Amino acid sequence: TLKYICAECSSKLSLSRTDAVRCKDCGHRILLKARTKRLVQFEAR
Amino acid sequence: MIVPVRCFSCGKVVGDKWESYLNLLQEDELDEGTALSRLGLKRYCCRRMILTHVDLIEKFLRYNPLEKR
Amino acid sequence: LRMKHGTYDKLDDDGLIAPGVRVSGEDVIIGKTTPISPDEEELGQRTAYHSKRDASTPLRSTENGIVDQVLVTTNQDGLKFVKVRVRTTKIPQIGDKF
Amino acid sequence: SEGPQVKIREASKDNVDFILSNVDLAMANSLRRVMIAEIPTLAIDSVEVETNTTVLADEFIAHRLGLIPLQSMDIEQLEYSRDCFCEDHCDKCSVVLTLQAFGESESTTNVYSKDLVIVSNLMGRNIGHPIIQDKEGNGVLICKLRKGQELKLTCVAKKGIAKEHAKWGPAAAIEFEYDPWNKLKHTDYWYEQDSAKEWPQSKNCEYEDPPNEGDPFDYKAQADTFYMNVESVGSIPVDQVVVRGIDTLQKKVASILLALTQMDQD
Amino acid sequence: MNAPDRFELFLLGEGESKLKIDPDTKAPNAVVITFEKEDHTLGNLIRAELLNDRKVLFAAYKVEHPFFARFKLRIQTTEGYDPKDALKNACNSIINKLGALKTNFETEWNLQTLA
Ligand SMILES: [Zn+2]
Ligand SMILES: [Zn+2]
Ligand SMILES: [Zn+2]
Repeated sequence: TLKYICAECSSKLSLSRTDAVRCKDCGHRILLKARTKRLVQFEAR
Repeated sequence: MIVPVRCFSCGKVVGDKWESYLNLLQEDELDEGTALSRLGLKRYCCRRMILTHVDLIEKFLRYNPLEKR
Repeated sequence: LRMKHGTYDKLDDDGLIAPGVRVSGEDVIIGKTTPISPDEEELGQRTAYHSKRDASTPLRSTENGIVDQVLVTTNQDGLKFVKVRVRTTKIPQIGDKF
Repeated sequence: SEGPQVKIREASKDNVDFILSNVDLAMANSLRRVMIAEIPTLAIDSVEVETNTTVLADEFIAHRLGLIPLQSMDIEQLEYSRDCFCEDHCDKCSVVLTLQAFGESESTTNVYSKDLVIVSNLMGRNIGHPIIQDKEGNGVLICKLRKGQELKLTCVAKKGIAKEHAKWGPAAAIEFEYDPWNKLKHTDYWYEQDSAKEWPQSKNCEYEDPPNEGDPFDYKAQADTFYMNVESVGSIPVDQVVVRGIDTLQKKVASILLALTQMDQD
Repeated sequence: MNAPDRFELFLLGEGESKLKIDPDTKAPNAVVITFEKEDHTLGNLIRAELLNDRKVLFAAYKVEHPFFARFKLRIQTTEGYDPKDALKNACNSIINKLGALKTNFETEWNLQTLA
C-alpha cells in the first residue's frame, strides 16, 4: 500500500500493514519511507 | 559544501568562477593568488570565498544515492 | 482517547509522515495508539467507542522544519521501530553565539 | 548643466569608475546607499521542489537559487506581487522558471544556472534570463549530481529590493572615496613614526593637488569630488545601477513631497 | 521566531502614514516630522539640504532605534517661514540636483564607447 525504498539496494517496494518490514530483493531490514508526492514550497531566502 | 553563489561581504557572484578556478590550478599550473586575480577577484573578501572554500560535495557524492531512479 | 491538540493530518496510513513534508510546532510526526479497558468513566468524554488512547510522538513545541528521512526497521527483539529526521535552517539572528 | 558633475574615468560591462563632483557628501552617500539597497531587481523568491535526490538540502538549493542573478532590465514593467491582484503569482508580477536535471552520466553532472528554463509568458519583456558572465557559457554552479540523482523544481522570481533580502541587490561593492590627501582633516592618521610614509597613497591622489605643507588649514572647504566605482552583479548593466539609483532616490524625495502635499490639502 | 518581516523596513503598515508633523513646544516655529519606513538614506540627505537653506535655524534627524525604520526630523526656521515650506524647498532642490546628476551621468556615459 505504502511505498518504501530499501536502504542498501535502493529498490522500491510496496508494504501493507501485515507485511514484515524487510526488503524482498536483498533482505535488508532497514527501509526508508518514500518522499512525498505533494509539491513543497520553499522561500528562496 | 559547494561553492557559495555570492561573496558574503560584497555580493559579487563567485559561484560561477569555481570550475575555472580549479582549471587555472591543475592544467595552467598557476599559484592560487594569480588564479584569483585572473578571475577578477581583486577584493580579499571575494578572494577568501574561493581560496578558503572546501568542496565537501565531492565527498558527499561518493555515497550511493538512497533513491535511485 | 486523550488525543493531542496538534494536527494529525500530516500522517499517512502507517502513522508516519512522509519525508519532505513541512512540520510546525506541536505537530504529530509518529502516530501510535495503545488499547485500554473498555467502558470506563473518566474526563466525561469517555464512551464505548474509545477503545484506544493516543501515544503519538509530537514535534517539539518551538521547533519546526522539514521531514528529511523516515526510517522503518525492527530492533533486536523484532519489534517495529521508526526514526524520523527533521531538518531546519538555523539562520544567525540576534543572540546567536559566535 | 548646473548641478552635480560626472566624469567617468573607466567604463566596463560590470564596472563604472567615475568622479562625482559639485555635490554634497550626503547626496553622494545617499546615492551609494540607494544603489546598494533600493534598486528593484528580479530574483528567485519561491522554490517548489518536485524531486530532490541530491546530496544538498531543499532549503540549501532554494537559498542558492535565490542568489542567482537574473536579468532585470525591464523590471519596472513588472509589478510587485503584493500590489498585484492575482492569488499567488502570474505573468504580471512574476517570472516562472523551471529546473530539471538528471544524473544520466557516470561522471558528476554539474547543474548550472543556464539550465533554468523560463516557462512563463514574458510578454516581450527583458527579464528572467539568468546572467552568464564566464567564457564557458555555464552559469552559477547550482548543484552536482551523481548517476541516478534527480533535481526537479519550479522557481517563481518576483521583484524586490535589497532591503528585503540581499539577493535583490545589483550593486556588488561600491568603492567610495573623497579627499585622498586628507586636506579636510576628516581622518587623524594613526602612525608609529611617520603618517605619510606608513599610510599608502590611494590611486585617486593623482586627481588632486597635494598639499603645500606650509599653507594653513582650509576650514571653509567642504567635501566634494567623490571618487566612486560601482560594480554590477550582472542583473542590470552597471550604468543602469547608477541611473536607477538616482531615479529611486528622486522617487523617494518626490514621495515625501507628495505626502506633504496630501496632508497640506487636508 | 521573533524576527520581524523585512518588508516592514519599507512598506507603510495599516493605519500608518508616511509623515507625521507635530509642533515643538521647546522652540518657536519648530516642528518634528516622523518619517516612517525610511532611514539614514533619506534623513541625512534632507537634513544636509535643509542646512543649506539660509532661513533654517535648526535641522536635525535621528533614528531613535535601528529596529524600527523611522526617523525624526526637527526643523526650526526663522519667523514667518513655515518649516513645511522649508521641507518642500529642500526636497525640490534635491529633486533638481538629482535630475541634473542623472542627465550629466547619462551624457557622460554616452560619451564612453569602451563599454
Ligand atoms: Zn534491499
Ligand atoms: Zn566580495
Ligand atoms: Zn500577479
